[PDB]
Amino acid sequence: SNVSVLQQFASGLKRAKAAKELQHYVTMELRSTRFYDQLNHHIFELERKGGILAIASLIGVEGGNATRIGRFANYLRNLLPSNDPVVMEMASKAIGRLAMAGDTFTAEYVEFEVKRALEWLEGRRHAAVLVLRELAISVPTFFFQQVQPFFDNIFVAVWDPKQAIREGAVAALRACLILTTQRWYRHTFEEAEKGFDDDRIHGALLILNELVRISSMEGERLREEMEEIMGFGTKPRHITPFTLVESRCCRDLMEEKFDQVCQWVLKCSLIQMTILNLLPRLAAFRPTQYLQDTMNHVLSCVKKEKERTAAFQALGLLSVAVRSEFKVYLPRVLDIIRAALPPKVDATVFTCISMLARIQQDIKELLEPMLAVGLSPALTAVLYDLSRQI
Repeated sequence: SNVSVLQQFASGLKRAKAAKELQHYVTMELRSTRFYDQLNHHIFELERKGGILAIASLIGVEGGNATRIGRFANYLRNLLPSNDPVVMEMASKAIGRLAMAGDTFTAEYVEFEVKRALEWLEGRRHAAVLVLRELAISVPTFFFQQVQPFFDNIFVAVWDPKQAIREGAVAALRACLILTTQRWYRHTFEEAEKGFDDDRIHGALLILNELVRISSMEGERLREEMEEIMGFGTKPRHITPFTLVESRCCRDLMEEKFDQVCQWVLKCSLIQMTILNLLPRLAAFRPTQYLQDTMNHVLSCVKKEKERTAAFQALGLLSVAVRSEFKVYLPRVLDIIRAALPPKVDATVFTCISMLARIQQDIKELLEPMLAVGLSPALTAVLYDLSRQI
C-alpha cells in the first residue's frame, strides 16, 4: 500500500496497536518484497513493540525465506544486546516464532543464539534465559546439543543476586530436566545442595521440587488442571465432505525443604510464594514431621494476605495427598473459609473447596454461604464438578 502502509505503520507505532497488527497479519495472509522490507526497516528504526510485532507477523504468515531470514537476523541481533523490558519478552517471542518456523537457517540461528547465551552465562542475562527457554520448549533436539556447558553455566549464573534471572532459569531447568527424564542428576543435586548450604533458599527448593515433581506427576496434574480451569457409534455421513535418581534423592529433597520452609517463614513474599507452591508437591510425594513443617507454613500464610490464592491451592493439594492426618486441621480450614467468604480471590477458594471434596453432610450447611457469595464461572464449574464426582 506504500503510502497507506506507512501511514498504518506510523499509527500502530504511535488495544489499537494489537488490532492494527492483527489486521496487518490478516492482510499478509492474502499477500512488493522490497517495499515490505523498507516498511519493516522504517518501523524498526523508529515503537520497538510495533516493529517486533510486524517482523514476527510477516515472518510467520508470509513464510520464512532465505532473503527474509538474512535481512531480519541483523535486526534481531541488534535488538538483543540492548532494549527495554516487556519489549525484550516480545523479541524473545519473535525469536521463538522464527525458530519454530522450520527453515534451513533455523538450525544455524538456534545454534548461534545458544552459543551466545552460553557465553553470557541486566538486559543480556534475561534475554539469553528467555531465548534458551523458548528453544528448549520449541526445539528439544537442538537444545540437547549443548547440555554439560548448559548445566555448568546455569548452576553458577542462577545463584547470582537477581530475581528475573531466577524465574527464567528455573523454568529453563524445568524444561531441560523434563527432556532428560523423557530420554546430570548427580551434578544437579550436588549443585543444589551446595547452594542450599535468603537468596540461596528458593532456588534449591525449586531444583529439588523439580526432581520430586518429575518423579511423581500426580501432584502436578491436579495443579495443571486447576490452572486450566460426539460418539464412536455415530454413523458417518454417506457423502464424505472434502477435508531412580529422582526417587533416591527425593527424600533428601523433602528433608532440605522441610527445614527451609520452617527457617524462611518470613525472611526476605516471593520466598513465601515459592514455598507455598513447592510444599504440597513434596508432601504428595511423601507425607508426620514433614507434614507438620508444611502445615505450619501453610496455615501461617493462609491467614495472611497477598498469598491466600497459592496458600489455599497448597492446602487443597495437601488435603488430596493427606486424607486421614489432614482431618485434624479441618475445623481451622473451615473457620478460615467461613471468615474469608463474607467480605465477598474467592474463586480459588471455591476451587480448593472442590479439591477438598475431590463429602460430608456438613457440605449441605456449607451450601448456603457459597451460593450467597455470588455468581462466578469458577463457582459454577466447582458445583458442576462436585455434582459429577459426588
